[PDB]
Amino acid sequence: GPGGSPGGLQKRHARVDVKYDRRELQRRLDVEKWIDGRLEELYRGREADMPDEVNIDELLELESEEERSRKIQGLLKSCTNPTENFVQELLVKLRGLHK
Repeated sequence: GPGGSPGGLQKRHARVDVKYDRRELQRRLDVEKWIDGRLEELYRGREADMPDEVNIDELLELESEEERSRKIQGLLKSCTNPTENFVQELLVKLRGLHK
């Protein structure tokens, strides 16, 4: 089709709206809200281009949990604060998601 103003196809990589499948179990929907609240507080005056990703299931997609914590640190390694509170509040709030 005609070009001119490219938009709609991938707007950016450091910004995403839907990260998980918040549906059926309202618990997942609480995780998304927690991310908006925690992520908005994890930086507050610091973009750092954000992490290349956020959903560990996209890079890990495994069953072990000890590896999930390493993927979260390497993911937010570019950010400022560590993800120790995110790895805990996220693993304690969900602790499942596609077993």
